[PDB]
Amino acid sequence: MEYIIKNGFVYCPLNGVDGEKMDICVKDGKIVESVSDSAKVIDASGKIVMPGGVDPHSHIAGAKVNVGRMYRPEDSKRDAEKFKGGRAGSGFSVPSTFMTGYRYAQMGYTTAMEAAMPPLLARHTHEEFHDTPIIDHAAYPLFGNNWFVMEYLKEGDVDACAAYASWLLRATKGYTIKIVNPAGTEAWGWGGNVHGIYDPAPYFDITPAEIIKGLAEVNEKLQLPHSIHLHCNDLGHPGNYETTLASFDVPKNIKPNPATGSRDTVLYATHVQFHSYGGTTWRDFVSEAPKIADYVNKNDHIVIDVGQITLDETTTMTADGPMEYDLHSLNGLKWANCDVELETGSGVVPFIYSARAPVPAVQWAIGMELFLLIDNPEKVCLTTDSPNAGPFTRYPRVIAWLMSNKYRMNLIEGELHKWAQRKSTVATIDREYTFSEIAQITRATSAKVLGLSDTKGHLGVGADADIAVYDINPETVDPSAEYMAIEEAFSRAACVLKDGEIVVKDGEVVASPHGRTYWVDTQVDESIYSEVLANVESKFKQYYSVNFANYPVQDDYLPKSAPVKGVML
Amino acid sequence: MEYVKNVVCPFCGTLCDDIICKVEGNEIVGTINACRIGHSKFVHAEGAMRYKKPLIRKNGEFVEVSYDEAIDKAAKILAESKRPLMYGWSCTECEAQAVGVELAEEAGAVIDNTASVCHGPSVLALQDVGYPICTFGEVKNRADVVVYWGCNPMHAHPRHMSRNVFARGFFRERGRSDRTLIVVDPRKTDSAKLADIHLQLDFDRDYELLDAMRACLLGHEILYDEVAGVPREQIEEAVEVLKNAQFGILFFGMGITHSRGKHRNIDTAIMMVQDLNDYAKWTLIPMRGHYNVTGFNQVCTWESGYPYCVDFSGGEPRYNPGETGANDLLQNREADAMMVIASDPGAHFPQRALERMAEIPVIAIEPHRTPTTEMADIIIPPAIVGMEAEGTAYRMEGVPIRMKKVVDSDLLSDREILERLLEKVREYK
Amino acid sequence: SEIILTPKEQPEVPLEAPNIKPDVFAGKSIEEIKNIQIMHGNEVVKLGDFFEVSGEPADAPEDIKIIIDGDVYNTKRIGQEMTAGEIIVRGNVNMYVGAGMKGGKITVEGNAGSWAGQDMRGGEIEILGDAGDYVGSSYRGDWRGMSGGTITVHGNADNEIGEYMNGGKIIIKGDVNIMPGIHMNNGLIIIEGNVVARAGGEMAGGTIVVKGMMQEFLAGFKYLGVEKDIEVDGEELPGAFYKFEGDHAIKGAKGIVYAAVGCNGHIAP
Amino acid sequence: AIGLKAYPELCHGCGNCVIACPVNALRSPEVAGGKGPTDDVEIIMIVEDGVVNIKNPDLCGKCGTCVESCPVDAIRLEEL
Amino acid sequence: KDTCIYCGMCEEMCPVDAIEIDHQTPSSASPVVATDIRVDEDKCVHCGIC
Amino acid sequence: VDAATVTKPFEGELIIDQDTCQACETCVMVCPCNVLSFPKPEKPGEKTTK
Amino acid sequence: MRVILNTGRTIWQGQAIESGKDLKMYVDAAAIIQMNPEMMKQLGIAEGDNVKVISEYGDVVVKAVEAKEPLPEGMVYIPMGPWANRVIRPYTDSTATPSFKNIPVEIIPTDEEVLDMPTLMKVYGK
Ligand SMILES: Nc1nc2c(c(=O)[nH]1)N[C@H]1C(S)=C(S)[C@@H](COP(=O)(O)OP(=O)(O)OC[C@H]3O[C@@H](n4cnc5c(=O)[nH]c(N)nc54)[C@H](O)[C@@H]3O)O[C@H]1N2
Ligand SMILES: Nc1nc2c(c(=O)[nH]1)N[C@H]1C(S)=C(S)[C@@H](COP(=O)(O)OP(=O)(O)OC[C@H]3O[C@@H](n4cnc5c(=O)[nH]c(N)nc54)[C@H](O)[C@@H]3O)O[C@H]1N2
Ligand code: SF4
Ligand code: SF4
Ligand code: SF4
Ligand code: SF4
Ligand code: SF4
Ligand code: SF4
Ligand SMILES: [K+]
Ligand SMILES: [Mg+2]
Ligand SMILES: [Mg+2]
Ligand SMILES: [Mg+2]
Ligand SMILES: [S]
Ligand SMILES: [W+6]
Ligand SMILES: [Zn+2]
Ligand SMILES: [Zn+2]
Repeated sequence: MEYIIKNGFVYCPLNGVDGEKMDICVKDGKIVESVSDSAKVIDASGKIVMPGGVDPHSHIAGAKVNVGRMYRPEDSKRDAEKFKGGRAGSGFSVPSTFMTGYRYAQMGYTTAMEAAMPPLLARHTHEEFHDTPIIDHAAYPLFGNNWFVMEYLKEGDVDACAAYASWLLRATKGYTIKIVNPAGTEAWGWGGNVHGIYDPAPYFDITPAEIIKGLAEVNEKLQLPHSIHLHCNDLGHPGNYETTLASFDVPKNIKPNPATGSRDTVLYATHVQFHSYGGTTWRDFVSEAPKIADYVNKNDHIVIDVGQITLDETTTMTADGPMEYDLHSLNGLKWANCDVELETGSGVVPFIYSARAPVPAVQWAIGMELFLLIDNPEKVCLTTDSPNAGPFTRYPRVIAWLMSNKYRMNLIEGELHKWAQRKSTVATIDREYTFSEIAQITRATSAKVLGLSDTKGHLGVGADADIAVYDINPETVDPSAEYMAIEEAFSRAACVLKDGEIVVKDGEVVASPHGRTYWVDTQVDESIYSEVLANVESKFKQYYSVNFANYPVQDDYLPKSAPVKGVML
Repeated sequence: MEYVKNVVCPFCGTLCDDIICKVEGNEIVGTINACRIGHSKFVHAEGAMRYKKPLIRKNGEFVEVSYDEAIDKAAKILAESKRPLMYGWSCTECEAQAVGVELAEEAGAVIDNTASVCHGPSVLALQDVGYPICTFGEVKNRADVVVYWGCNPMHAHPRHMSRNVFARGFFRERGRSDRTLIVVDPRKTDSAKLADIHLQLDFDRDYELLDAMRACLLGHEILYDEVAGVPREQIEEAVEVLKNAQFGILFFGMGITHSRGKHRNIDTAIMMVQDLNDYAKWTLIPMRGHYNVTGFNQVCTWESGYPYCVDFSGGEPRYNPGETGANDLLQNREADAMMVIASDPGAHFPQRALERMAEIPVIAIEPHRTPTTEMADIIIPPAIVGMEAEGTAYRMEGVPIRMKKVVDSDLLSDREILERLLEKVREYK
Repeated sequence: SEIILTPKEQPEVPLEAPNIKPDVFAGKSIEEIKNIQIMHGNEVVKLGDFFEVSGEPADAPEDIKIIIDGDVYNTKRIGQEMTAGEIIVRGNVNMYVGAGMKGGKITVEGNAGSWAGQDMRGGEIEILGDAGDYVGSSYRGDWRGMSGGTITVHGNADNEIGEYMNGGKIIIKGDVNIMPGIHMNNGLIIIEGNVVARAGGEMAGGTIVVKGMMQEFLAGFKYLGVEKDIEVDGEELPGAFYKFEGDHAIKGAKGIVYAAVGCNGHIAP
Repeated sequence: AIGLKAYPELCHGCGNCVIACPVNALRSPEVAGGKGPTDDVEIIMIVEDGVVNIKNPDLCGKCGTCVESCPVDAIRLEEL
Repeated sequence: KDTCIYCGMCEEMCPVDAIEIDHQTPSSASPVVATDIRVDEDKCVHCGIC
Repeated sequence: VDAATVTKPFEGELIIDQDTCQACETCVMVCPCNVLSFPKPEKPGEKTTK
Repeated sequence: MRVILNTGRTIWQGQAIESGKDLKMYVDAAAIIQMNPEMMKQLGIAEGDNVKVISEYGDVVVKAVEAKEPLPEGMVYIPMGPWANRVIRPYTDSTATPSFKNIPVEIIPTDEEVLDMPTLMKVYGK
């Protein structure tokens, strides 16, 4: 087909466009030089044109997500929907798969990544992906508590660990090396945890620091498009900012070597809000977000996403088993758990972030500090660790908060507990993000760090025709005083194109194509690879509960496979 | 005689994936490693009816038709119903189950699986209090206390103990000798015969017994000197065994889902397991029955948001076990048509439900002759999953394993039948 | 202002009619009331397809009195989330009568199905016959249940009445089966008849009074002694009661169970 | 002449005996771990066609472990 | 509990059964006839017989 | 109190191949002298002599 | 005699359902009632004798059989199937799950015959 988007104010930070009236030309799914004048014209006049949104960190497909769906029928009853032409669905904080895809598209998102996939449960993730419409996607296999990973790194055998990763990435059709509470979830297999990056789990005798550094070497030896994706030890603990700063330094002398894309950072640290806590207990608790922001500003090896508190009743779901039990022990609410043999753990607990409550008030402020005190938006991504800190449907509200210090002050001086002012600096910060900087943290930074900025996160020629048009006129609209207009216009996009096909018109879904599954294809020395694959199968016969032949994901589960090349022989 | 190894067994929720099939001339004639039940499903027993072709009853005698005519009659029934019930699902693969949900939306149906006569009570329990589980390999490699509460694995999950208890694991290299085995059952089952501790409690008193165990666990004296026929001192000793575990697993089954209290028996079992984790690592696993009952609940949940007893009558999905369950719609005479796929409610529902199935149109996607096919008005024989057709199944603790097609069949698969049926139901509206 | 709904033959496929409540009738003529949406299975139908309608309208819900002059044993959700006015049912009802109501009064002169007064916030429900399970309960998964209002069953009820209760008052003048007050956090339940078993199971707070016999009780309750002539939430009950605190399977539990001394001697330790 | 003896008509094919057997375990890591052998290995017995089936009785040391792991007396050590 | 040789005479002679001993059959891995001894000071009436 | 004295008929040595042992417990049950046993790990994740 | 009826799985009923509900194998394995030897004495029956089972919810005829898995006093066991589901409690207590286990029933000897599978289903007047 052919499309041309006319007279829209274009915001594309990867190509230096900062709200310039400019036409975008689309053909057969790509953005092109121009088109014949029989092209269908989309009048974006008086409206903002951005690339399709790219979510680097969401919990949307797989076992832990579906437990949250299953064991919260009351979350479904709060928010059940059925619109003509669409599938039925429900779930306010943990939406069903069709609903998940619909709601990402409505707010202009075309690509979102599943953040924590247990390898033995990979078929489950991909099956939900198939029932997730529109968005392209990928899943992050978990490595930070894997028995092969711990055994190989403790043997000093980084090369063998790299071959195992190559096999696992291919066998699970995964995309990044995700690290969640290294060693601590293995320790939770006995009802324990680790504390700090120098505290090993039982038997395996390898510290979190060694896991982080070993896995960052693997990542770059395999030339993966993304970096290691790190969820630090000691999540949610007063005084954990010291653990977090030490975790950031572990791999910073390793040089990034991606074979595909333009990633120039070796560490991606996710939902850093939960890792920026000062004090020693909940009673002397304070925000240490300025120290974290200062580190991010002064260092050029790291990208972060925030994990902003939306101040809702939501659901927590992480591969951080012991943390979730600790949460259940605090609020008393229903607790799910799943220790996965040889691989990982997980847990699910509802949680209510009331603005009137002191700690959630500070936590809200900590995320705002991280957004506003980090000077260069090229290092930060907008997230809520969906749904841990809030559902992704709240991203437009986070945007509005960042573009309007009046919106923030309304909350701070009204509902917000006074600890937001007493234990944080959010109230002294009057910075407001610009439409360009918003575009940067919702599309460009994530696309680049993920290694997909060739085709995603930008409107330049050669990209995929993933386009969003929002009904905002930047020459007319005041984002500071009209913050509610911003939130609503970013929640219901005027028009969204997915690979050159219109899928949303005026906030409503009009087409549901299946998206692509990106995964990482890597090649490793045949001799090493054979040696590892012999040891792996031998361990399956002894210790796994399934036969080796049945473990890898069959091609039936990737109807629309999109391999991305890492290292090649 | 081709040997097919690494076959996944399509019977029980243990979902053994190490079956070896003896294939002699596009037919399965024997197995290796499969238990006596598993072997029975893989192998045809002489004299048993296997439906070659579709059927429709006219005068109490069935008449052979084509797939198209039988699917057309079936789609006609569903499309003009005002409260159609689509029940079963647990013995077919997940793609067929997913078409079923889209069909249930189109038809405005109630879609429900066998959970509503099985671990549905466990589903209701876990929605209220949570779900602390692990996978089989963790039990195998870590567990030193194993508990079978109200289940009889020797008879219903025959290889479950050998795979999880006698098995030697990384931190349990002595196998059976490294594990304390507890069975809780009013009967001296063949499972209880292997146990180190058999709590032969009074029937229908588990809830009372677990109330005493929980209260003793939290440091409270037990009011009565005998609970559920178990002496006070023996209850305190049992609780001490659980507190001293390095890794405990609680397997449980129909003894507490079917007995007095139902979902509240599971409720209180779950909360004890949760609270045990302040003293010892503890988890539970429900002994899911059919090899892919867990799969239907997975699929339904992720597509609609709810696991079973899902009503699409209003467009939005709505959920109320006790109203929108299969036995509720039949016993209250709400349903005016029943579609049965991969299940035998004729054999396995109570008489009050059977009384309603006799009054309404009944459609059966069934390969064999059952009590359900006796109550049926249309019969549609499919290809059997894990023998003649492939697709995903979910083990009892959520592990997805792809069933395998061992032999060829001229018959249609469940997924194919439903896809054509769906298309015709759309039409008839 | 009285508005009469006279049922035609009830269908085997039940009706759902949450729009039968003063809040919806207010401001509408008799004819507009006839065009009101109700569900008939997977079909939306008009109220007039199953009810004759007569009477005088009114602008305000406080002033409307709906009279269902017949048996609607197969009609669900009558009075759901009503806030004012009155409904009188001269016959039986199906499930969810008064579910989530905030005010007004509902009288069922016959029997009511399960989930009568589920998630009640305020108002009165009076059932002159029997009720099913889950009188005054919560919804699946939600740990926040009924928080106000009063329900009265003059006959018997069944299982899990008062499930996850968090306020309000339930009175059963007859007998109940098992597990009244399961997971109760707050409120008051009075059972003037008997209980088969599991009164107060896993309760964390609130008060349960049984004036008849509990056949079985629970080892997790501590015995506190005997109190005579007690008054709970404006309800006075003469005579002596055994007093129990629990359910101490739950952490921090403060629930109270009172059981008449006459019929429960076997329950004392 | 005490030796192994099966009663396949009493057997559930549950596999307890195959796994418990130290001879089987020594020879097959899969058996040792509670799995039926998939690799071709020569062990004392397996479950075949749904029932225990002695294959290499010459390897049996008549220790009685398998016997004590069966609750239905489907495998015994006795005079032959 | 170090000096204690677990003869069990206190446990027999306690008039109110306040002393409990965790008896066991020895093994080469646990070569002791008992693993613990305890006094329930809620029951003890301090007669000094033990 | 070193009150029991014993002398044995034979002198010798016991040798165990831990990796060949499959822990079927036969020898443990057979030993008339209680020499052999299956130690329990003191801590989760701790391994013992088979 | 008033007994408690428990129902559930047996390995033989499992083998029978996967061979065929139409085979005699299924009647022999699921149209039975397992009883303790001592209960059969007090009632004057032996293995193979047929038993009339009456409950509040229906009636059925099953063949008596000595239980190899011993039962507590006062309990009998009928394997899951259409014969067992003639007499167990249907009501779900608003959970959707019928009460399949532990149901008060009356048992008496009978010279009446055990109905096979197609014949038993005729009682529902299809
Ligand atoms: N009295 C009593 N009654 C009970 C129970 C009890 O304990 N006691 N338990 C209850 C429980 S827990 C359950 S789940 C039910 C049993 O639930 P059911 O589902 O009724 O059990 P089955 O008889 O195995 O039914 C499976 C049917 O599907 C057919 N089938 C096999 N493979 C396929 C396939 O690939 N495709 C299709 N379309 N069909 C296939 C089989 O031939 C068989 O007839 O019984 C319930 N009823
Ligand atoms: N042979 C065979 N195997 C099967 C099936 C089959 O039909 N046949 N179907 C499969 C299915 S669908 C399922 S759900 C599983 C079910 O497998 P199980 O959960 O083992 O089901 P049951 O054998 O019905 O009941 C188990 C035990 O509960 C005990 N019980 C009864 N009442 C009480 C009580 O009050 N308290 C306690 N603690 N125990 C009680 C019974 O004595 C019985 O031994 O089996 C699966 N496997
Ligand atoms: S256990 Fe269940 S699964 Fe494994 S074989 Fe026996 S029957 Fe098939
Ligand atoms: S023998 Fe006893 S144990 Fe070995 S299989 Fe047959 S039953 Fe299971
Ligand atoms: S006796 Fe000892 S050896 Fe012979 S089989 Fe049974 S177990 Fe293996
Ligand atoms: S203490 Fe009691 S047991 Fe220990 S030695 Fe003195 S007396 Fe014997
Ligand atoms: S003092 Fe008297 S009572 Fe207290 S323990 Fe010693 S003996 Fe028993
Ligand atoms: S246990 Fe004793 S007998 Fe059994 S194998 Fe090890 S050594 Fe041989
Ligand atoms: K067969
Ligand atoms: Mg949900
Ligand atoms: Mg683990
Ligand atoms: Mg609830
Ligand atoms: S099941
Ligand atoms: W089942
Ligand atoms: Zn995380
Ligand atoms: Zn995350």
